[PDB]
Amino acid sequence: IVGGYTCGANTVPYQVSLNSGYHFCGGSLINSQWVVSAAHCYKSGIQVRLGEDNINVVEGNEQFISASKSIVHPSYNSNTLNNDIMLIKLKSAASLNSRVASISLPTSCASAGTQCLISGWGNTKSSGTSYPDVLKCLKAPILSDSSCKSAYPGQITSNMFCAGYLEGGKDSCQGDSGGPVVCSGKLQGIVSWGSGCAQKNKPGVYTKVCNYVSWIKQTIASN
Ligand SMILES: [Ca+2]
Repeated sequence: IVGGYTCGANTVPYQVSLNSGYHFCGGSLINSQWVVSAAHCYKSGIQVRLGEDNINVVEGNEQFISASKSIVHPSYNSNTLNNDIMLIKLKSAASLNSRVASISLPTSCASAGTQCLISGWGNTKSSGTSYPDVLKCLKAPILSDSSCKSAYPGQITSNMFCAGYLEGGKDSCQGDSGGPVVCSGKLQGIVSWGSGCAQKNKPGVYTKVCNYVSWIKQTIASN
């Protein structure tokens, strides 16, 4: 996250860190046994780390639970990042409390102008590299589909939305991938891609979670 703020320990209780010996992606806890992330975060040997603030220090609220199964969206295209969404099943259920909590799926798609909270442990610089140990937060609006298409001609599908600031300076970034975009207490987006980070006229592009609810629910019900 570039140009965000320190969230505060366990203020984003649905935020997960995906760990394969190191933090490589974010994710969202959507019930006691399932995590949603980006399909581009797929790898085998995932440990899900819940209740994290400082990902380098054991602070006492963590749950570390292995993934039993990963399910990449059947139509995920790694070239276009269309349908950039994956489900991860935990080997056992997370213990839910005020610091580890599921985020609701949306019943409606969020409109342009909706303010959202994006969170992650990604790079905090637009040029060069500085990875924070503690969770960073950013409040950002959803941009009009027309702004979004103007910024990224020929790359935005109906399964993507833009959020952020066309002036630049405030964005998600590498290592925020797979993390949440929450608007009015509902998971609306997954941190998917962008051209660099926090560049002028190049906002963040997010997987449009409202399009995937039936797929998420039917997948969870049978696995
Ligand atoms: Ca920790």
